[PDB]
Amino acid sequence: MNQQKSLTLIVALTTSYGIGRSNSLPWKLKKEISYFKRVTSFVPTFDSFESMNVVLMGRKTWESIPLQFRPLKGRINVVITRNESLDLGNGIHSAKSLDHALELLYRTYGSESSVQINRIFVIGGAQLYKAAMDHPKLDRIMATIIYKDIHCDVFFPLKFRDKEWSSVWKKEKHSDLESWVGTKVPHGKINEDGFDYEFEMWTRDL
Ligand SMILES: NC(=O)C1=CN([C@@H]2O[C@H](COP(=O)(O)OP(=O)(O)OC[C@H]3O[C@@H](n4cnc5c(N)ncnc54)[C@H](OP(=O)(O)O)[C@@H]3O)[C@@H](O)[C@H]2O)C=CC1
Ligand SMILES: CN(Cc1coc2nc(N)nc(N)c12)c1ccc(C(=O)N[C@@H](CCC(=O)O)C(=O)O)cc1
Repeated sequence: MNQQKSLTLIVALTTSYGIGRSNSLPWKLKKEISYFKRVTSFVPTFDSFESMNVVLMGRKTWESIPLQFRPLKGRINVVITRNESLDLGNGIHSAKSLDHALELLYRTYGSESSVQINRIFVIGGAQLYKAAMDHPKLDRIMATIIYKDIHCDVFFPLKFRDKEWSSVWKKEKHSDLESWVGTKVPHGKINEDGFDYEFEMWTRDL
């Protein structure tokens, strides 16, 4: 009872691995955020009945979610926090680490629940990305790449797209991405108020 399913990571990072700035998102990518929403909510219709996805985030990302958009709707949220004094949420779990999170869900959401889980996502930030990257169940990176050098204070832990990791991490066909995400997605670059971006799916053999 601990690790059964895979772990998917999802990020928006610039060519230089910058993922944030001043504990915040230094860019307004409203359709980028719809991809996000889209991706993280998607459950196959036949399963659309009992099944839900799980979004894992570090304490800081949680604070970065507008009160308006918290918890993420249609998804099980789990905030990773050691410094859990008292989390504040009506069915918004608090795990002390990534594997603890994973046995809480497995514990709290099994056969005896009218609520199941399909997919689990690590939706950030930096430190949580780090531990996701070392976890033996992480095999897929749903990354959005912005072709703009935006000054970021926090960087993505592993340079997964670079040549040094090019024997592990492979970028899948646009086809594979869409199928996985179940719905069609923009191919090529998407310009949205200044930044040039694009969607990619990286996969690794566990
Ligand atoms: N591009 C993107 O998709 C995203 C970018 N970001 C950016 O990342 C930055 C925040 O990064 P980061 O500072 O790392 O924040 P995180 O959101 O990862 O918060 C880290 C905090 O969360 C808890 N935590 C995280 N990992 C662990 C672990 N392995 N064990 C225990 N507790 C853990 C701890 O909380 P405690 O203090 O309780 O120990 C730790 O201080 C901001 O710039 C944010 O905007 C964030 C999300 C998505
Ligand atoms: C800081 N993070 C991470 C984040 C933003 O964009 C990303 N894009 C990717 N690819 N991965 C990520 N992890 C993120 C987030 C911040 C806010 C929301 C958020 O509010 N989404 C709400 C808001 C709804 C809306 O704005 O439309 C939702 O319901 O999905 C999500 C993530």
